[PDB]
Amino acid sequence: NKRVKIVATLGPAVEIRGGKKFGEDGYWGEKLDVEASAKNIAKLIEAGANTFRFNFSHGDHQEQGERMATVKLAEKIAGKKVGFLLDTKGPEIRTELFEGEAKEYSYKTGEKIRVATKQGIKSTREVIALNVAGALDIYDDVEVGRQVLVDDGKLGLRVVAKDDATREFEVEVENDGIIAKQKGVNIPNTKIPFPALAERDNDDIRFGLEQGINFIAISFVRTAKDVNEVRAICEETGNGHVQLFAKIENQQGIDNLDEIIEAADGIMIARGDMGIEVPFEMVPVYQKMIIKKVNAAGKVVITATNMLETMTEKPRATRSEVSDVFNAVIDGTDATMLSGESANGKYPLESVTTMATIDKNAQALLNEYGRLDSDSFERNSKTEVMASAVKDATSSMDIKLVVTLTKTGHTARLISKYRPNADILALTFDELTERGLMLNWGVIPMLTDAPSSTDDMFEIAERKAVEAGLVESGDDIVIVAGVPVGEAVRTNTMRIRTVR
Amino acid sequence: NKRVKIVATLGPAVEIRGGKKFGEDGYWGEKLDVEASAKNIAKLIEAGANTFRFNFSHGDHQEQGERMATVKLAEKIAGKKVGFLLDTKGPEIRTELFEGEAKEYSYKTGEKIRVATKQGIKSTREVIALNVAGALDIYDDVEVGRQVLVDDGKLGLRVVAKDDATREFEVEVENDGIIAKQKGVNIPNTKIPFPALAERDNDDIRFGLEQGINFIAISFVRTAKDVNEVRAICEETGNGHVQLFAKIENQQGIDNLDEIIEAADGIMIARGDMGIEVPFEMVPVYQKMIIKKVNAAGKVVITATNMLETMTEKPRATRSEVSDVFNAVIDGTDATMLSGESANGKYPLESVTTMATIDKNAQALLNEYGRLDSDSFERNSKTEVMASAVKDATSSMDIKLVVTLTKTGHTARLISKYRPNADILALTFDELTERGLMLNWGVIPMLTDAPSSTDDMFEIAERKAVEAGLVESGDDIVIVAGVPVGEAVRTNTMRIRTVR
Amino acid sequence: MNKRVKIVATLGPAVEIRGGKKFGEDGYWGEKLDVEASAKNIAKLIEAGANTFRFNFSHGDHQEQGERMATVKLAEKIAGKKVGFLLDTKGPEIRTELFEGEAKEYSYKTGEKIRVATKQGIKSTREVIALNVAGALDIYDDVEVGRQVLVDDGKLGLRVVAKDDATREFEVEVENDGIIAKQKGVNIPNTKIPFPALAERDNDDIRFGLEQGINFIAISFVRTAKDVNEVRAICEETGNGHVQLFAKIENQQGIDNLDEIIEAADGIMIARGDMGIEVPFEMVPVYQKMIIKKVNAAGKVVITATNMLETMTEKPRATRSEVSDVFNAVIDGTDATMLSGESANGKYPLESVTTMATIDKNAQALLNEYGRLDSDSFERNSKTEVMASAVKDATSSMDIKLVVTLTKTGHTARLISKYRPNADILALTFDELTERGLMLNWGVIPMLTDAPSSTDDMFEIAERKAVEAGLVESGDDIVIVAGVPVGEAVRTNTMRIRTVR
Amino acid sequence: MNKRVKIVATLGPAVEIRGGKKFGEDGYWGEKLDVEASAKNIAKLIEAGANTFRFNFSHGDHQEQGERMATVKLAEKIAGKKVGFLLDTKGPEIRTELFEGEAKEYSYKTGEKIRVATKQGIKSTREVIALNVAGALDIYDDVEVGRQVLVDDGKLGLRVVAKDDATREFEVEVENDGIIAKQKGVNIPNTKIPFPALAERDNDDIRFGLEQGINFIAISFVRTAKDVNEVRAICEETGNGHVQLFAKIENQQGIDNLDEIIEAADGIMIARGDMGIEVPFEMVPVYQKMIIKKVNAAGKVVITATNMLETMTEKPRATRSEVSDVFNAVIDGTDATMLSGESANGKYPLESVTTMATIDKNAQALLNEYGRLDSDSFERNSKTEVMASAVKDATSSMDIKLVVTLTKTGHTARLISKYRPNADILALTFDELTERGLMLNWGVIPMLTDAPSSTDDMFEIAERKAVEAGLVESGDDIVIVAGVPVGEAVRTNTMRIRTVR
Ligand SMILES: O=P(O)(O)OC[C@H]1O[C@](O)(COP(=O)(O)O)[C@@H](O)[C@@H]1O
Ligand SMILES: O=C([O-])C(=O)[O-]
Ligand SMILES: O=C([O-])C(=O)[O-]
Ligand SMILES: O=C([O-])C(=O)[O-]
Ligand SMILES: O=C([O-])C(=O)[O-]
Ligand SMILES: [Mg+2]
Ligand SMILES: [Mg+2]
Repeated sequence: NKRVKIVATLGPAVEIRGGKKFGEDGYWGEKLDVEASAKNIAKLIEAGANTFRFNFSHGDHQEQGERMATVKLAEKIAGKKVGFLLDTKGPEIRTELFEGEAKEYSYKTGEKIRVATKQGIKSTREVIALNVAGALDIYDDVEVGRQVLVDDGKLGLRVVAKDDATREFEVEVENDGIIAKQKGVNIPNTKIPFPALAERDNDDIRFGLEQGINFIAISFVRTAKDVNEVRAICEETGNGHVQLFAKIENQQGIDNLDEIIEAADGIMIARGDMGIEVPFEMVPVYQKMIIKKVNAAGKVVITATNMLETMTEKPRATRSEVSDVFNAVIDGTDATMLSGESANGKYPLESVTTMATIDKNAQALLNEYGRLDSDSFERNSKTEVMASAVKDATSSMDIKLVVTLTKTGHTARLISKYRPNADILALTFDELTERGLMLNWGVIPMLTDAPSSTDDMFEIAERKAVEAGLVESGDDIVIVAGVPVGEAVRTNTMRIRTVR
Repeated sequence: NKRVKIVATLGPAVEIRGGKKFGEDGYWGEKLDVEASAKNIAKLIEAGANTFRFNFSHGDHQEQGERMATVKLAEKIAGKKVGFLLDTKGPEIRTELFEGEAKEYSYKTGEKIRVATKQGIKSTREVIALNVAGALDIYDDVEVGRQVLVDDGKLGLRVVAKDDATREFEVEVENDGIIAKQKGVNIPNTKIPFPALAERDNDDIRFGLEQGINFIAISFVRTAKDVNEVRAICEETGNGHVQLFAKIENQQGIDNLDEIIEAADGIMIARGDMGIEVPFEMVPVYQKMIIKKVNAAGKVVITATNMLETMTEKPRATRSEVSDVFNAVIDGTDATMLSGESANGKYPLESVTTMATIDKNAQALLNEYGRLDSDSFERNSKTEVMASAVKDATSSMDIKLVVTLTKTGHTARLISKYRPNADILALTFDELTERGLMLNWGVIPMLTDAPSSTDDMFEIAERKAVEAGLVESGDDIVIVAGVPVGEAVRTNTMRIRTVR
Repeated sequence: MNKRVKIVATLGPAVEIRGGKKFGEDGYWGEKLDVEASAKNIAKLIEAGANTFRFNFSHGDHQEQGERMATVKLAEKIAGKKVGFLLDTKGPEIRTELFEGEAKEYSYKTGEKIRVATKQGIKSTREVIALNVAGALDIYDDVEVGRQVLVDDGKLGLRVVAKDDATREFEVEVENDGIIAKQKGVNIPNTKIPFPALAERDNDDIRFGLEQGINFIAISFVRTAKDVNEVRAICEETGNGHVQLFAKIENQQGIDNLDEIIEAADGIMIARGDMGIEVPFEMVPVYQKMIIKKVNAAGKVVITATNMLETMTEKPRATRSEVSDVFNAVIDGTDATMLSGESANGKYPLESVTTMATIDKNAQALLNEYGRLDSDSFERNSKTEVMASAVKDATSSMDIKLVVTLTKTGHTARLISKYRPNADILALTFDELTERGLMLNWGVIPMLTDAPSSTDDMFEIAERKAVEAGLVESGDDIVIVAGVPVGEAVRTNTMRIRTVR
Repeated sequence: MNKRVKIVATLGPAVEIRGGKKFGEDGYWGEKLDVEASAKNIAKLIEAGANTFRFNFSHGDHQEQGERMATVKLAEKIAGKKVGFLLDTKGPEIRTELFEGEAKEYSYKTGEKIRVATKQGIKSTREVIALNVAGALDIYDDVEVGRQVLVDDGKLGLRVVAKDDATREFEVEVENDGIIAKQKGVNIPNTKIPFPALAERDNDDIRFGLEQGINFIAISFVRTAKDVNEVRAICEETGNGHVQLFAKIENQQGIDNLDEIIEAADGIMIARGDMGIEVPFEMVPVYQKMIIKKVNAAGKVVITATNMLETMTEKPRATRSEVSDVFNAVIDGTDATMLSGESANGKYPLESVTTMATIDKNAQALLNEYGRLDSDSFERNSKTEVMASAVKDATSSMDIKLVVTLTKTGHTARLISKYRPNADILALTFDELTERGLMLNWGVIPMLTDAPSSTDDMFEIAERKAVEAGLVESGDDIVIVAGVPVGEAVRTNTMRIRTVR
């Protein structure tokens, strides 16, 4: 069973529209064929995607809502639930549209063209327009000799001058390639004072909150305030169950990492922007340190971006991509992510299968090479003392499965944190807790009836483990619970049981 | 609470006879005053003696039986039970009696006198007679240039010749001192073929077995056969509950240590004879190795002899004696022993108090200096997996007490083996199991009613812990049990509970 | 900060100026090689931290290889820095043939139906791809219907759907969009092609490279120790016993025989391209970490190769997965990282070396916190190795700027580099072959000096050479090792802790 | 097998022949000292492995101490082996006075009622025990009814049951059977007697010992660093700056001030006799293990003292608890073990040294499995210490028979001994004071050689001296350290691994 969780970004790549697969003739012209689209998504779920990411940097509310509805059907086709993660636009910058029939342009090194700060206009081959977050004027934030990078740094522009008359940057193209709509723009070493939380994000979140989501990934978290602002909307709408993963993708994020970890439910290591906003060679340092610190706090860490990039276009990943996924698992990540690979490319299913195969192989080598060390943790509560004793039992003998009966998931989270040498079946009593545990390392969430004071929870643990196919006659399992139901304050009991 | 157990050898020193304390006028003339004697022994028990040793090398069956009866009353005065250990005479050699009014003689270096092998005779100042085990003739086992040592090596005799006409050794006294009745005699490097089990021992054991004992310490164990021979008598008389501690006190013992450990319930490190029979400087090597190997086998190790020797005559031990007791605890001994100190000297109570004080102080330093390492053990059974998880819980947080509900003591023994940072209250259901656990490190045995299938054993654990004074409101305890009673095959459950 | 992790850069047309024309400008191939301008490009890769150039004999002919090696010799004079020369053999491999009309390549679409010829000694057309099989073997009876023929490190899959006995051709379906170029690696998993012990082509390539002057041979598709021994025999026979053999592990037989291969070789190149097609792709990170640990424990060189900065063939910045792979290869314990297409065939060869150098330099500073190699586990099996252990201890006890070894053959420098001290290793040696021969050992800065006389102060020399190299300044503490005295010492026998004046 | 753990033996009458009479034969005291025959006895204790003799100034007068030191100087010439000379001061202590009629002692029974005088300058009778109080202090107002007066390391307890203001005498009850002898330690726990900073008696004893020629002073009852500094000032003032100070820790103030005492001293003597009465007896093993670890971490000497083989005062074999205590002191990390009554006052002084030597030699072979000291934890705070660490590493990497240090002051030998290498340390030094001054450092075999000239081969000398000492034979590997070259080197800067010819 795959212990490392997969976040798969959804998009047009899986969506059959009017009988036409993605990238064909008048595709964006046809309307979405829900049942067929849903069968594709079901196939991602069966292949090991544990959560779908809906990126609010691409698509009106209508595209998102319909995609979100397609997954709901997909869960019913697959007969398996997934988490629903919403990724915010956040304080970012993109490339608007081009005048005439143009979608892009060919540029050459030493070529001198223009970038506009004038918000809400159009792009010309000699005048690229910047769509900024909340239409801010960045003209007085950017100095000559700064770099404007387009399509995740795929194309660089050197600010060689500034025209006060038009509020335009004069830029010399540094290398050859593509300029595109809603295509990221980084201007590193730039103190643009974006809001603690833009309105468009406020709006996107409430929309997502009303559709039903489990997780919010908050782009460009700079300070705890950015997390707390989103917490506020979550508690206010009565969605206090929603978990916030701070996306660390700049120096301010890294500088305030400790305070961001405390306010958040987890960290998405957003290496795309991080490797432009900070020295690319420091990203692997920050990755390892962030995984260690988030695991130490009992929270969720997702490693993101370029993990199987090549499988956008090809059926097999490069040796560096297989290495990167493998090493994320060894570093101790709870989850690995696909973006364009699953959302936008020709092999989304294959991307998920491939990531699953790598993650499953790497998990077999965590004993030998794993970087996380649970022996170093302070056990700060009686539930955590029990998670430690569970890890000990799984080290002392061959344990097929750990079962926790968990009201809110707290026990499953502390067991996960300790990385036992076993899968963790988390028996919970509502769908929100079940979906909320789907990014925790090793945790297999399962809905069951809330136990009565006359029920045998150890018999329920065994029978639900047998039903789910996770154990058979003669297997040894560790079950934890709060006994007796409705007298116990917390998980207080551990039972070693041989399956009948 | 004292975790290191004390074996106190009983003898005349505590026994008021006819109103006369030990060593006074016509003392051995008066007859034993049981109730007063029993009040003295009760005082040893309250001071921390956990088991009384009855040494069958001194005293007819009548002396032993009456002493054993005095302890039974002592337990009732003290309101605390102790174990009853019988120490066999074994394949040894002693010094008979002297012709005329003599009890001893003064000798000088270079002096040439005689030793007799002729069994069952009398001693003269020029002719010391050897009382041998089962009256064997050792004349053809001992070569010229061998050493005959008397009173635990306190006095040495060099065999300078052999007189065939009388079967006597001609010996030159090596140093000045005491020759005495039933006073040990070692002849190291001597292959005397004593029986696998002498008749006198066979008889002593059956006598002890009929009085009611928990433990047999078998002097001069050479091979597993010596243990198995005693096992046979124990099973045959329906006393299969009795535990056998092999006394390792010669090279053959050390050579077959692994096979002796397997057949035995434990090892008494009998340093008195061991330090004459093997190089004295090797005894501390063998002590540490034997403690490690016996702990690894889940069995009991007692360290014996000269531990507080000086307190035979003085109210305060030497700095080397305090060091020796302290270091036995750090090495990982389950128990420390007094012989002459409690049996024969002027300060038996003070000897017990002193050993208790040292043992209690040393226990506080086992985390820092302790030699035993439970992390290195293979967990070879599900009860042992649980003993490991208990040790983990006691390492992760402050645990006042571990409670085991144990039918035969097996769970208490495996918890003890792991040396948790807590006292171990062992709730058992018969006196034989209760007394049988009294030499296991950290174990506080307590008799209670066998639980019914409708009882709450976690409530019974808490209430018996509160009754015994070991815990109060707010303390955290770890309780293990086989649940449910009469369905569980073994200890299968661990509960962390805060006392009400 | 000196870069301790070594870089192998593959050379090809990408650095080469032809008639004033840069790589992939029109008529480029029309023009003659501008040697001086090409040597000037190559000098920049030496300055950016390429320690050894790779000459892949799977591509081009003797004339192109020989001219390229001569251009590098000029580049060393322009840079004032020497580099190693590494020859990469074809091995028991399959490559695509040249095409008729010297077309370089063709694009194919999923579902396209084409043929693969088995007849040796012919050229490909777009519709009939011909194979150069090592030993000129006929593979027709070795490949069944249903086998996959993969082209260029598995970039393009071809499914065998039928066999024509008349022409001994395979009828194949293109499984994915991509390119068949000339001289591209061809894999056919789960076949047993009886390749010869040593191909005649390999015998000739190695002998031609030995003639030009090389320091290293990377032997492709090492299956057993006999593949290493066959090349060793040629190096010894031609009086090139100083040439080091790196076995390329890139199939299951190589993995199966790793122990005897490491014993017979001077090092291992982890050839991940072929390895990740010949074995399960997800096993390659397991084999990588394990090979680095075993080769370092044997006191030998390990090179991690292929796809390390792949995206930089076309773009000026690498992907996050690529920077991760380079950084993790350093943490794993690699002596060296390698560039293939990035430096041979790409738009950014200089920037590829500069980027790798930057990642390698950053990763070395985290070896204390994260490094996998554990020198405390090693048996010190000789007195030089005991001294290597003591040097490591001295660099752990205090801030040592530099270790200096006066080394005749490089043995002391290899044993110090094995222990991965927390310092640069200045290897003072007395001949250029030993000097170039150390350029892929972790942390080693090889430098030529005069063999010291029995009346020289080797400790004074060590300090002066270090100061002249700009490695140390007054107040720096250095550790120096030497066999003292010269002419009496059997080995490195002396360690001196010295403060620079 | 060389004994690495050092032995201090206290000398007294037990080795001394008087008019052909051995110790405790009649009229023994009647006769004059047979110097040659006494020196011959003492030579046997040197041969059995006593590295330093202790001269306890609490017992006897200057004349007896001076004669005894002269007898030892003769013993060294007879044995052909040098030993250290250690003076033990009285300190701020109480001792029983001499008795009238020069009776040596009296026996008392539990319940016997006697008196203790506070008036200074008088002799004891059996019924009125007089005290020699350091500083000739009047202690009458310092001791309340209910205090315990303990005699001879707590062997005999006296309960104070009343006070007679007329005579300023204590009325006391004997609590247990035993002996009050002349010049015996007296403890009175939970009193605060204002002893002087340095007693005039101590000033005179130290100055008399410095005149005879000593290497070490063990300062009794060190309370603070000022007690060490007061003695240091006298050693420096008299031109005896080479004399080493071992602070005796034997009360709670000493334990409280341990850090500043270790800083000020050259070493610690763990004086367990007084310590185990002035603090809870059951704390002494805790303080012992902790003092050994702190003194070894400071690069200094620790001596474990008192009751180590107590039973061998009267008997030829020690108890099992006594052999355990010696063995465990070695495992704890002690540089040295000590004999008091066993060697000074007993029937078996030679056998006591032989027995300790045997236990010490056996225990050193188990330091690898059980040793408490951990040199991996230490900061290497100087370049000599870095070299000491590297020597240890070399003795862990391979079988080293011997470490040889050419040491002017012994500093390199102390730093090597601190790291407890798995080898004997041959310290080649150029003066007898340095030589005797190293005789209590763990593992150090001090040996006098000629200061080497700037043209000598110090590595050839090291090997020859080692071979002449019979420590090594051809084929043995040795590690040698030196400051090279002589006259230029600021410190030990060179390590050589060398195979004996
Ligand atoms: O778990 P293990 O070591 O196999 O032991 C199982 C045995 O121990 C017992 O559980 C006894 O344990 P207790 O005496 O502590 O109750 C037996 O019933 C059982 O057969
Ligand atoms: O935002 C992201 O997902 C990134 O930059 O990786
Ligand atoms: O037999 C004993 O008890 C001994 O020798 O210690
Ligand atoms: O040959 C190579 O370098 C490979 O396959 O990676
Ligand atoms: O003074 C001493 O040596 C002691 O008290 O142990
Ligand atoms: Mg290859
Ligand atoms: Mg003292």
